[PDB]
Amino acid sequence: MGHHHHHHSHSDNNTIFVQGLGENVTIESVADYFKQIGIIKTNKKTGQPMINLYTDRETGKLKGEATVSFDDPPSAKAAIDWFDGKEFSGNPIKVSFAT
Repeated sequence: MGHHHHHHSHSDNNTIFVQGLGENVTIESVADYFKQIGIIKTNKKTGQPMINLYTDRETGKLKGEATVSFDDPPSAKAAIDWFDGKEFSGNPIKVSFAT
């Protein structure tokens, strides 16, 4: 690794890493907020949209982070550009790619 990188093109993947959602956050809360941008992936065995909520190790409460798998990478990227710096539930979220 170094200062200059060979893959100069930007890898827009279909899963995003969101921060600062709140201690009160659900899979379907993140899904129903991000749905306005595009279609989010969904596991049918659980019946929930593919979103992994980060829970804290010592406190056992929600950290306010989640990984949101969209069906399309342009939808994943658009959700970042749109929701980065916006309030999820009174909390200003910081949205990035899950990489």
